[PDB]
Amino acid sequence: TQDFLLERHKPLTRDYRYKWKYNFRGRWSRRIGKHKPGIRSVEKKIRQRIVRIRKRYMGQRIEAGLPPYVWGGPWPQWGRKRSLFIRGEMYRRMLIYSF
Amino acid sequence: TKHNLTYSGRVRAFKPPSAAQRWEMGESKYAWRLPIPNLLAGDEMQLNPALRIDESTTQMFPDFSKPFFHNAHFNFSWKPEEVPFQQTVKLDITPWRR
Amino acid sequence: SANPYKPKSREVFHPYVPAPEHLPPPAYTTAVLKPMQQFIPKDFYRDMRVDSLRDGVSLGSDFPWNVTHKYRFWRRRKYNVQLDDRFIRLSPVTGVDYYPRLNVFAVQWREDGQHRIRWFRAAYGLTRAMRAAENFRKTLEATGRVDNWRTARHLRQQMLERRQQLKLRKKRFAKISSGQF
Amino acid sequence: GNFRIKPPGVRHAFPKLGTHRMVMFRRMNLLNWPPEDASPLHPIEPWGRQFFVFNAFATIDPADWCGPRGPFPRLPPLAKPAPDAATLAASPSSLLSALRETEERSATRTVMCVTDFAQRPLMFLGKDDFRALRENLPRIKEELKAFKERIQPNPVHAQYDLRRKLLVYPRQAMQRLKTGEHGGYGTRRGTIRERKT
Amino acid sequence: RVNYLLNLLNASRKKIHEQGGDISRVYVESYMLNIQGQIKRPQFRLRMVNLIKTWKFAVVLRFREYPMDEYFHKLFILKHVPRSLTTDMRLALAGQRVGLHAVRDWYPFLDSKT
Amino acid sequence: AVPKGKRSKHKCKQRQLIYFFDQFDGVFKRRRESFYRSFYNPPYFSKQTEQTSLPPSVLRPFRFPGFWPGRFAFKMAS
Amino acid sequence: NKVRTDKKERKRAFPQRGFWKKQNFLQVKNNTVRLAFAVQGVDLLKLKRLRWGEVRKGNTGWWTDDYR
Amino acid sequence: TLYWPPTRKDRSKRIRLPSGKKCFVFNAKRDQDGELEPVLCFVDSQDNLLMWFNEEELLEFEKLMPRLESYYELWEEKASRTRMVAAVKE
Amino acid sequence: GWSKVVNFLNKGVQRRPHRRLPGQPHHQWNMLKTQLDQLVRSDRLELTLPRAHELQQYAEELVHFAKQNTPESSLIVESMIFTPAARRKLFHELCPLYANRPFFYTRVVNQHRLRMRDAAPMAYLEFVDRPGEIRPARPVGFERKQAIWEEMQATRRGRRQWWNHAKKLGLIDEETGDVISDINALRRPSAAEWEESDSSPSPYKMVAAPKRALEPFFVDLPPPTERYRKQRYVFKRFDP
Amino acid sequence: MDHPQFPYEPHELEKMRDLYGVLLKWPYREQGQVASVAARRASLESKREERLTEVAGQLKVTTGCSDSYVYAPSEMETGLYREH
Repeated sequence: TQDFLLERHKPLTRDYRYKWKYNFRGRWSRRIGKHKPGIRSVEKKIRQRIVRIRKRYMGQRIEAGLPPYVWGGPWPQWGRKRSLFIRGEMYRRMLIYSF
Repeated sequence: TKHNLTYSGRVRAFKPPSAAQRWEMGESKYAWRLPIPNLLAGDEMQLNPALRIDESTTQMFPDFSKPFFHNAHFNFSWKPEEVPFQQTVKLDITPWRR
Repeated sequence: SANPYKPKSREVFHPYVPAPEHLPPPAYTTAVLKPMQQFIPKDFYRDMRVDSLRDGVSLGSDFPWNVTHKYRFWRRRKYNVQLDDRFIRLSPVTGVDYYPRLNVFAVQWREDGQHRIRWFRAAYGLTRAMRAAENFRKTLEATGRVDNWRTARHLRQQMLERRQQLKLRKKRFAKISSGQF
Repeated sequence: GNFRIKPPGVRHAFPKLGTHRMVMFRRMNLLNWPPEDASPLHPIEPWGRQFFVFNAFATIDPADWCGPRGPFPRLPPLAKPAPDAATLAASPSSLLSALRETEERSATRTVMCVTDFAQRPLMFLGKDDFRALRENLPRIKEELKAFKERIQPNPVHAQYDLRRKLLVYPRQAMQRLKTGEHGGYGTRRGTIRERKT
Repeated sequence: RVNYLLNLLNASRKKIHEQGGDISRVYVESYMLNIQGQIKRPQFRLRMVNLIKTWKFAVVLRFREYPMDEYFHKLFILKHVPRSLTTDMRLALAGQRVGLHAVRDWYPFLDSKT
Repeated sequence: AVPKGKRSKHKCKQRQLIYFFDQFDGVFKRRRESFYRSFYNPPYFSKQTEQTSLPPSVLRPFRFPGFWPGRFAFKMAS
Repeated sequence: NKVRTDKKERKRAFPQRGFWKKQNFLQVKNNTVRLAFAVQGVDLLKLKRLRWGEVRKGNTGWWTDDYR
Repeated sequence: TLYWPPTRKDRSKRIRLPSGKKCFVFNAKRDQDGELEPVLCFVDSQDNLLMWFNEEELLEFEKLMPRLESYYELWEEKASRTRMVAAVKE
Repeated sequence: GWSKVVNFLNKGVQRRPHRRLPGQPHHQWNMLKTQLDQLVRSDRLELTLPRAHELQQYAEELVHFAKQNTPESSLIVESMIFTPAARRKLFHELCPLYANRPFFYTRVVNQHRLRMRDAAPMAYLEFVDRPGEIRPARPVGFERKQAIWEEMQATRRGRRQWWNHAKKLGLIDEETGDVISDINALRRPSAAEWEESDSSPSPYKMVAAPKRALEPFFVDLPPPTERYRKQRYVFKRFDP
Repeated sequence: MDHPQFPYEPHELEKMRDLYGVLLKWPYREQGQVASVAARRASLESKREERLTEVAGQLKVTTGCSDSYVYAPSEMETGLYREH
């Protein structure tokens, strides 16, 4: 540890050229997204890029004709409403009315 | 170009369901297995729908015991019994209470 | 808002739907289902599978897929997948909520009768902000700054400063309780 | 992707939504590919490389080849020329067909084609190459196993953690929500109101 | 918008060549501008309505074919040589499209120093 | 702030000449020099104008026949 | 509108640096048209790209010229 | 030393197929992220890359191999019959 | 405007080491990386003169670090590049091609013409020593040694002018004091060649061709640059 | 495999931000190396505890030859929904 602190080292990659602290929205800048003025987070950026990669892979399998398999692990819940079951109940009522 | 194009500002073509897709006077999806249709077919027609599968569009059959999409090869609004029991998940709307 | 006009129960309701009161028995009830003597009328299954949904209890082992005919949702149905049960922005810690317009996690509590709220900006990270809010709430609970979660020790400790303030008030209004003025 | 040229009906009978839209927009460039007599394409996991077998067109003898020309040298096919203008005029064929007649080629060279997920060709193998690979298979598995052991995890994963532990890491402020006349004090208070009933 | 002037010049050169003038000794001696008008468009602003103008103009050019004596006195005696001609000479010499005698042949007109 | 009087024709002419010299020495001389230096290379051939343009060429014409000492054309073959 | 009764000419009295080209939407539409033609054996893009007086049968071009 | 062409010790003994093509095993920078992984590589008679197979890809290819032999046989018969047609039609 | 204001406002001003592209720094870095990937894939790009001058340094950095062949340099190149096609092209073609080139793998050529639409000066940025390059690349290594040896033997002026450098290069024979006779004696294996430690009648034998071996059969497919194509620009109609 | 699941754990967010150009080309990694997915898996396993050869799937054959099949009612008027 002391040897490291004594030695001068170099950046691992070139990713420091992003200069993320300058990825900002001004006070009077037009609202692009839901970002408040100041430095913008990168969580949404990373999520969207990963979505693009996953979509590319799945579409590639579709084109190739590989079996229609999916990742089985834990899918997070992104919504609160039980739309599936509420709509199912509505459909049940409509069918009863037709009968 | 035929009906593959709309000749107006319409972007998305709307077409009502076809007569064969309707139920009354529609095509039964299991009639190809019946005696009379096969008697009338002779050697002019083959009624098995497996013969009309487009090789460049359909995917390989998956294992039913593993995660897979319903839209690949079923093409109907019900769950085949050969697919194993599925888990019904009900949202936990008030986690703080427990 | 937690209105007094919302329903008590938060479940999904499936009411019992009665048929018009004067209709005779439906057609499919004329079927004879003895194995030795069978007669299955027209539209037997069509009528009976919809009549079975009437009571609102026997919704079907595959509900709502047994009444969802549109292929828009069947095209999206997956099999043999494991799904979560909790919306990602809900915390199990009481008093933690999310304000989306401000992009903050709020902790709301009561301390000495007053209603107090603190903000935790989520731009630094959703998980970080939510965990900071939960930690703040638990720290308040532990230190006894939440009334309903206080302990006997917290009540005893707070009673000392309560007594000091009450003695100050008594000295403030001494001249009235004595009979002078 | 082997459309049906001049098909029945008035609308495309194949899916055109989602990834299928771009699939068809890609396949419409190469109506002649894959070849008409080609075997069924068989894909493999995980990247969807495909194999199929077909008879290719014979080429001229290289000794007669005039040589390479242009950015993409190629051997001309061995093709029988189309009938001449005089012959076509004397024939009973219509002007449309007469104009549309082309050369005749010989599809007599059996070969296997390996393609990617999009049927783009990658490599062609004859029966002799296929059999040689099949014979050499067992040693290839041993070589794969041996070269697997040379794998070492990337060092950046540990280096990043070390630098995080030992170096200064600034964390700038974000989301400084601005106030109006009334300033901020770190906490908010809810008002008390008595019922007017 | 200089494409208009370029079209006029190209057409004039072609016309003179077709009529038999020596393009090599045709000079632009003078010009004349003649207004034709201006098309006006409304421009709506905070407190007033303005009118923005697009001009309409005509250009008359006077070309003159110098007699051979004047051409000689200009190019050879006064060394007032077209830069297009000098560039063509230099390109020919650089590309070796002419013989070595061309250097002394074109010395009176080649470069500023010569 | 606004002008207190109309600028005269004399001063407008002066401004015309001054702006001419400014634009000349700032833009036009440089552009002409670059244009004449570009002649030492084959003319640019835009691949987006293939449908209507001539085939690519390298030769640049000598445009003053009265100063050409060489041959102008080759005799017809047989 | 086509009858030029609107006030859309008012903005066009002021300069703008540029305008969106809607190339994604336009290319989707163009490729839909191309697919409709191609399912019947027509190379609309090739026809559009042909030079005046140029004849190219099948999917041929400069590369065919090079290798033939 | 360069990553490509792999040096002596960075690759196995090259198999020479009876068409001028060679195949060997080495660790290649995979297309997904460039991380090294052992692949069965393929080159032409002039030592230009054609493609490579991962271990899983190679195992699936081996699984499918016997069927491709039958395809070879059938299409060889088809090519022979086309040759016969050409001979009959001069 | 007025042209002399450029002089007036630049009196006493330094040139920026990096030309700044539009947008924020992350966008600028993404743009530079994307254009570097495209330059690798195409071997040459028609750009504006400033943009070529700006992207040249990143192209040089990419080649320099790709040649080193260490995990650290590999990660640097990975941080610089986006696409698998660019990665494959770089590592399998440019690195062997530049194995003996110490540095300076690219060039910028000023077209000396202004773009029609917006009067933007134009230039090319291209990797050196590739087929179709604007001008021929000079040799490096033993090839350079051979070129200098030939120049020395051509004339006495060449011998005098390369005499001292030839001593360091090893082209001078110490025994006789003259230039060596067999330049082939200085040949040594290069990294671009396949080390031979691994040490015709087939119906499908590959045929020799200048760039890639050719198959002895024909497949009706255009070249990859022509297989898939689309209209370069679909017209957007004016809405009056 | 697994890839990071939004919302990301702060360390994951922070590392991916610092190594955007390297770690986001192929974010797939073996099970257990992604904290976001591992935590969700563990929570689901705990909730489960609190609560308490590969062959292609095929639909069974629906055709026949015997008299029992040939002379059986077509049941087209009956409203059978599970057509197959």
